[PDB]
Amino acid sequence: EKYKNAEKKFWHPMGSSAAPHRDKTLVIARGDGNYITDIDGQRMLDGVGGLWNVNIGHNRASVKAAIAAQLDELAYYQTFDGIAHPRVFDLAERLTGMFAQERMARVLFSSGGSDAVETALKMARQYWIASGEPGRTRFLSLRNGYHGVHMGGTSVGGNGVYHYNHGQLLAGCHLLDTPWLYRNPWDCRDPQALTAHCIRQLEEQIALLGAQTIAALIAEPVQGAGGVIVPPADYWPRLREVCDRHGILLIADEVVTGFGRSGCMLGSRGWGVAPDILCLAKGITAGYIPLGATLFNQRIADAIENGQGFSHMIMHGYTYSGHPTACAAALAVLDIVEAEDLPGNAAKVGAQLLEQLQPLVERYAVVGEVRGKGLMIALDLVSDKRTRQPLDPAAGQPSRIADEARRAGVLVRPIGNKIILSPPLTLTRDEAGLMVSALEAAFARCG
Amino acid sequence: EKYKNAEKKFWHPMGSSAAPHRDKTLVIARGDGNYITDIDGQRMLDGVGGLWNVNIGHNRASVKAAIAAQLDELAYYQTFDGIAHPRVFDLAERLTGMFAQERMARVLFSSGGSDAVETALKMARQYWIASGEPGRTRFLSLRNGYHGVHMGGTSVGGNGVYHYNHGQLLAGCHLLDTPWLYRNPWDCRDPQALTAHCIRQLEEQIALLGAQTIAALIAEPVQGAGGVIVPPADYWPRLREVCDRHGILLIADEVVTGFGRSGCMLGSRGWGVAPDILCLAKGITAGYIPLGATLFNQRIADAIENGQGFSHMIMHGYTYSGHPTACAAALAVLDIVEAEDLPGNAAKVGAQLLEQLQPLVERYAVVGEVRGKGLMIALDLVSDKRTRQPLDPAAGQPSRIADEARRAGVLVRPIGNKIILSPPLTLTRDEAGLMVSALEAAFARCG
Amino acid sequence: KNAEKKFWHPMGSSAAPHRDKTLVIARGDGNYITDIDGQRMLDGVGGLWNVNIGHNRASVKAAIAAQLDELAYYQTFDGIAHPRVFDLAERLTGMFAQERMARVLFSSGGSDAVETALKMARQYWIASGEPGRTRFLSLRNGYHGVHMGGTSVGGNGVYHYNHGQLLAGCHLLDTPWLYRNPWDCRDPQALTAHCIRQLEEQIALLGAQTIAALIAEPVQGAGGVIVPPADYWPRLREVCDRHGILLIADEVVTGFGRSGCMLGSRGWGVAPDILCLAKGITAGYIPLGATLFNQRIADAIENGQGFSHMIMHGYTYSGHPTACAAALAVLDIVEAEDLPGNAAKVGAQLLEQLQPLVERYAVVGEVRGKGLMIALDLVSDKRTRQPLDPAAGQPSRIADEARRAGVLVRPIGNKIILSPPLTLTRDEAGLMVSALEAAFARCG
Amino acid sequence: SYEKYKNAEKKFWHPMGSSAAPHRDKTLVIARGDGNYITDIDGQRMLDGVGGLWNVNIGHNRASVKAAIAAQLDELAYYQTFDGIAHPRVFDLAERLTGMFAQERMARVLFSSGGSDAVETALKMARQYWIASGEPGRTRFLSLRNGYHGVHMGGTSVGGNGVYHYNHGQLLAGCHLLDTPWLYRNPWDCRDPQALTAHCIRQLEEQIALLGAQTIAALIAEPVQGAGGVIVPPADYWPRLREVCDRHGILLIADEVVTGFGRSGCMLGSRGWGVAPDILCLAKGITAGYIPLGATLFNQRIADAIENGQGFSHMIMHGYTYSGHPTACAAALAVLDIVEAEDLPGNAAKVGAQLLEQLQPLVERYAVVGEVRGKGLMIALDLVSDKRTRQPLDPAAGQPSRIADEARRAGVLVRPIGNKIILSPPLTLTRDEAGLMVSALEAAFARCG
Ligand SMILES: *Cc1c(COP(=O)(O)O)cnc(C)c1O
Ligand SMILES: *Cc1c(COP(=O)(O)O)cnc(C)c1O
Ligand SMILES: *Cc1c(COP(=O)(O)O)cnc(C)c1O
Ligand SMILES: *Cc1c(COP(=O)(O)O)cnc(C)c1O
Repeated sequence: EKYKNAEKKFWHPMGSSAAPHRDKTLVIARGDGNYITDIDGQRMLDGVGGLWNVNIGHNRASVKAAIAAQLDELAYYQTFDGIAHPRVFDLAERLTGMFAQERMARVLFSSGGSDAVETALKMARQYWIASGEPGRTRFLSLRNGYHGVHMGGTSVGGNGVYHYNHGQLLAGCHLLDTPWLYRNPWDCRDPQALTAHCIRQLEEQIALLGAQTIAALIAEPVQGAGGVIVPPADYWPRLREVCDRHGILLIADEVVTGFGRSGCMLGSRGWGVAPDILCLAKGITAGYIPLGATLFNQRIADAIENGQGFSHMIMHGYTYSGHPTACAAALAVLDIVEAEDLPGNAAKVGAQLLEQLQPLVERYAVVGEVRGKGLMIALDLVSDKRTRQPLDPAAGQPSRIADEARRAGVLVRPIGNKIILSPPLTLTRDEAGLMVSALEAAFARCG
Repeated sequence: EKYKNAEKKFWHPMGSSAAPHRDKTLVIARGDGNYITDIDGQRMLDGVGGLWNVNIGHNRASVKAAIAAQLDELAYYQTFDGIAHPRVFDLAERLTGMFAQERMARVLFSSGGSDAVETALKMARQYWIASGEPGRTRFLSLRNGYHGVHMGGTSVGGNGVYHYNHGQLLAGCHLLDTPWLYRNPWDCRDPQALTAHCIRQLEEQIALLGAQTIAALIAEPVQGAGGVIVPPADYWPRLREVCDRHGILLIADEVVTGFGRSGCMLGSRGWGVAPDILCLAKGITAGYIPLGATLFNQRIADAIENGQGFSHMIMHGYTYSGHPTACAAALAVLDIVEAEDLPGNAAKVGAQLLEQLQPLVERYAVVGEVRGKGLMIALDLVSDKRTRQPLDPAAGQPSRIADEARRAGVLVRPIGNKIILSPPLTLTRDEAGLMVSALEAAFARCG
Repeated sequence: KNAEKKFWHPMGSSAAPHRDKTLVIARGDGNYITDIDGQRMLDGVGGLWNVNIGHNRASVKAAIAAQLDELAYYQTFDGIAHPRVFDLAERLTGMFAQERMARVLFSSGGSDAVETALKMARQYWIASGEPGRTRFLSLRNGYHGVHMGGTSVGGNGVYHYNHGQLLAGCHLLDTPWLYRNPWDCRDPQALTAHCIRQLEEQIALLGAQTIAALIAEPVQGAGGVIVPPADYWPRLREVCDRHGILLIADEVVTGFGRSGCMLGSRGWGVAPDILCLAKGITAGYIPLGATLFNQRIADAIENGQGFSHMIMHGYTYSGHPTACAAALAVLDIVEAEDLPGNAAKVGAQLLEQLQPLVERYAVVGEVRGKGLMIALDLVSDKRTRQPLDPAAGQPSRIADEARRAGVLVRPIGNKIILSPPLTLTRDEAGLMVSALEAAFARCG
Repeated sequence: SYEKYKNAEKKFWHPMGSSAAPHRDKTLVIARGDGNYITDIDGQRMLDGVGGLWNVNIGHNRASVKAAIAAQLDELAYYQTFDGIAHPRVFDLAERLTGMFAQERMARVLFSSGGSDAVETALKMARQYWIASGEPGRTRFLSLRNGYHGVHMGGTSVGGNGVYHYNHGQLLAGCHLLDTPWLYRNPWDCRDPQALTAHCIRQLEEQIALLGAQTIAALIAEPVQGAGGVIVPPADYWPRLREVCDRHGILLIADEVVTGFGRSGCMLGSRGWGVAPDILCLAKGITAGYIPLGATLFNQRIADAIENGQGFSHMIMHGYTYSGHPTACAAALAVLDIVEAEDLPGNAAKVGAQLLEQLQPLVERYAVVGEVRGKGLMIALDLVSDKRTRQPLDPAAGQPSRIADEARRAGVLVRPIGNKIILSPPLTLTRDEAGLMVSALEAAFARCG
């Protein structure tokens, strides 16, 4: 109506602010189920699921009803020292129940994934102080890992584009190579050998720093924004092994994988591993209300709550920690996740979608490989297949392919040289077929 | 009603996690207007306004309706590179218009005040890189300043309790003394002389660090969680001037003071000052939906959007940046702020409340002074009025006084040695009188 | 010497044409130095606060030659040593038994000695089971060398501007400088109270459990000869103890008598936990530095658990035999000739004899000192104490004219610094007063 | 007599050793040195197989150097070199060094008293170079695993061996470590020099891309890594280091504290690989240990930028009281005369090759000797528990020290660092002395291997 031509007074995250690029906009006006409609009336399948978070689809009546009911009762009250409200009790019980297998004991709520990560990092340090080991302060993380954009989360991030414009951040953060078969420093194409390489490097890094100086390691069970990097099956079991050997806390960044996208209620659980700390957001409310959560296992909960002196004071949290309306939405969302077995649907429909996309590798030289697990999938676009040289996004080919997919009726997300598929976990087989058709059309014209 | 006895599976921010303290809970079930009700049916005036944020009162029909309407249209969609939706256009236009006097040009939305600060700090760094001065990296802030609990915000915080349990954070953050008449290093009780002292210290710190290494200074127009410290009237003008003398960006943390609590739509505007960056949250949605906002003036917008190479890429933001439902709530909330002149009501009723509390200084030895501006007020409790020695919060006397106020029907917040009053800005004179009576009863019993 | 200069002068502009000029010193004897043209001047700066016994002492030269004949150098790393390092370590721990000094870690200069103090301070807390103790406190205008650690805790900006971000967790306090301080307080006891309260507030802000050490000069040298109130160091010691913080006394300048006592800290009646020594320890004849640790620190590390008892810090030239032999001879002279006492007596005479300059010349704001470290603080306005700007060059012009009058003095910022050998006689003190009177008469 | 030094209480600490009792009670007390032999307080003589600490490169007790020292003490033992003041010897030595390193276009020297100083000076002045150049964002440092660069906080921050870090907490931020091109132990298990180089260079490129070249000030490396275990890089590694640095404008700092002045067979290790760095760090052999001296040299590129720096950026506010020490400079001039007159770089190359060849049979004869590597007269015996797993001996079990102890009784003092026995004798070593080192080591492994 007026959004096509007006000057833009906000900035898009993860994009150029330069004109004329900044003048261009795709304005989404409504969402229903797994389809979204722009201001011109053009409808498209939500192949990006909002931002890997609208996992139950748009406009679920039961979630809207839960929100409205809580607004009528208590939209907001704080949860600071000694004060709380029913919904934060309800959700904390629910989450610790859902993750009893991992022995999760306490939750610290927030409003997003960057919050949940920042919380894990800060509280990991407090765990060690409360335990009498204040020298345990350094953090380990993986190349291509993405953990939000707070200064702590950014410090442990493994992609340079998020660093270049912000100077020196947290010291004592150390990066390990990721077990990425398609691109790794050893050109190692054997998953088991690659795991062995990464674990040896990890041990050598720990030996170099001294285990007694390392607080925690943080990693995504499947690395999302870094390019949907699916680790070898034995990597996470060995991550847990190394952490146990040296007492280091294992932080699973489950912001994307939490609540079913990779085929299991937790990505780490999918690999047969129990972390010490869980970071959750995105799918926890399916995007309806901002919410994040950091969960701590009994080991951590007991140490902090029994800390001497000031070490048991938890001087960290947010005005909106435990927001009643966000909690009410999460409770309704999680009911749907479990009721409709969306982790199982993601595993099944995701496996089909991955298989049906493999012909693209054959047919188009620019498609280096297609990888995924559940309903997170990446098309890794390269200029030639020997060195795996990524296309440069500034040349615009990934965006043009995406544009053509949108014209074919499916919205997908280009991140760097990769096309990311992360649709709602309610995706059906027919809708998966529509995604394949739109993508084949896009590469046919712009590949 | 298992909320009374069940094990608590969440942690309270800003409180002891040790048993038996953590077993105690005040469970708030409902809220309407300026009153809240616990699970036992006990009503109390919300003297803390949630957490300085329920500024229009609880349970406003028009805000609830705006939320429901947006949920029916589009609960959520992203705003990353090239994608947006109607509501974020609407609110960005609204905010830049409200703050046209301050030449605000661009908004980067988030979900809270800690986000808004963290965004300010990171984008301040990027401004200087885009401007060709990547040596500009250090941050200045004030003792007793509070700027959230992300690692960046924590690094510039001016109260030790938020640092003790989390190790070394951001380097290059330097604290200045706050122009606090009641407690300052000069024992200076003249506002004009105190300002001069602080400005001299600031100049000396800049000279020591080198202006060319300093990115920005961040400050609250009235310091909230630090104890409602109202600066001399001429401090913020001089603060603005020294920053400009050296090109340093002035970040106004308006998370509490933004939208009227101190008597003006902006605290900085109330002092006659235009910052380069504004941080907003809390009152922006009156707590109904999590939302934060960081606003940048034309100076900053022009530099970044014209930056060379990668410096115009804004690789910072959050999944819920620009959340449609949060934006819809904000639009409805701001209509009420402006329609009902809540900044004006805060100025008038707050001044009344402040004068009505002064007799407490007379009557009770523990009350060192009572200060405030608008509807943020602090009772500064001391063991000795000559040295102004603060009571120890861990000894519990502030909490015991607060407990008695609750029994009298008014919930107030002890932060350290101070009792904080921060009720909704719709507070009436009658309700202010009720607050005075409850506090008189509390000190009579526990003072 | 009209050739291109292939070395850089520390603490100066490297730009041409400034860099083309040089005062080339060829000879030194007693308290005088002579350039290549025979231009002769009293060494009013004592080299760099270090030629404390004068130039060309036969007994020191002989001690050096004797050690060169026996063993010029051998290492002292794990399990290996040599006679001289035994001798000097015994000598120093004996001289500083009052302070309960137990172990020495030698080096080659003051920056080394500071850097060693900082690193070993960190190790003390790790060995003690408090590895969260990492932050360092220091004073504005403090100078602690130019290694990255020493620079990080320095309190003068000119040493930071060109080197970017260094060590994190270093926090500066205001210095108890009577002539210029944030309280405009010229009363020793009141200024002390102001500074101590500030110190307490910063510790509360950081948390004692995160702070490794505080480092300070008993008299701040390069910062402008700032003599603290008499009760400052006692209360400094007490606040540090209140919180367990290690007190590092940077005695690189004050060590071995310049301020009137064998240690500046001892002169204030204080025992630090760590001593940093250099400059005067060898009177400049051979590079040497020393860091001494009290029984508290030595015992904790030697009983440390795990790896905390491994001292993986030190220098190839730690314990250098020839440097140690030189120090033993130098220290013999310090004690034999009671040079701390001479610095006290003659320094007081010089200080009193300079006071008329304050009255006589508007540019001389004040003259302060203790022993034989003295500063003339030059100002454009005595009401505000506005310092002259050195970039306008008046301090250098005054210094130049002092040189023509036969005395070399050092302009640092707006201050003229006097730090001559501790063998200074009453006549030579008078010569310094005279040369300065001549300089201000023309260039003041 | 030296009797009073036996059993006497030690009031000093040994660097790089346990301070715990009873270990600290043991001491080998050296009483005198002559040529390449040292004598302990019991009268036992041994070849100085460690050359002091890779620094007594011309031998002990050189009359001409002692005379040069005594002569300068009589003339001017010390005077400062700060702003506008200097003395003849610092002119002499600066000219000498810039002349010796004209091939590398070295233009300015900033003197100090040791290798840690020289590294620290390089790091700080690298920072100043970029600020003077208008690029104050260039602040990060790159270095190699197993690299050793002294023990100041800067040098320690870029060090690549954990034992020097464990006890000192967090130091300089923005320091990043790369794997070293170490044939015997590397993440690729690659024993092919060209292939290992390619692996390391690609890792370096990836690290630069991740950080952003515009944030990186300098890379520092040893032409042969000394204390890390005498790791001789592939021949094409340093040429490719220079390439990558040039690709991104990064300053190349050659830590020549050990290799400077001939130990690896060339007056500079970097020159030995055919490379010109931007900054040279020198110490140890520059005075052969007679007087502490270090030097950091800067090429014309750096010198011009700083001397033309705008605002305050041309002020060099870094240096040491003993920078340019007249007596140290006089000693250096006499030492360097000997280095060139006796062609000690050539002797190190020739005798070093002989010694290295003669030691290879030990690999076959003794299971604990994993390999013997070296270049010139820096050589390491890399001790392992068995050649199948290549597991390094753990020094805390004490076998490397026991082997060293046996070598000492056989008449040669050698250095155990971790699992490695280091040989670094004076560069005046003769063929007979090389043979003595082989025999003493043969005896040591026969008894304790
Ligand atoms: C998206 C994401 C985050 C950040 O979540 P926000 O809500 O955008 O702050 C953190 N970690 C991972 C793995 C993510 O995908
Ligand atoms: C409350 C507050 C914040 C943090 O806001 P959150 O929503 O709790 O993250 C930041 N700055 C100030 C001045 C605040 O009062
Ligand atoms: C001169 C000085 C130093 C540095 O000594 P150098 O030998 O120049 O490295 C350190 N601290 C103080 C107080 C000094 O005066
Ligand atoms: C020995 C060494 C140093 C340190 O030299 P010192 O004189 O001990 O300070 C620095 N770098 C390297 C490569 C060294 O071998």
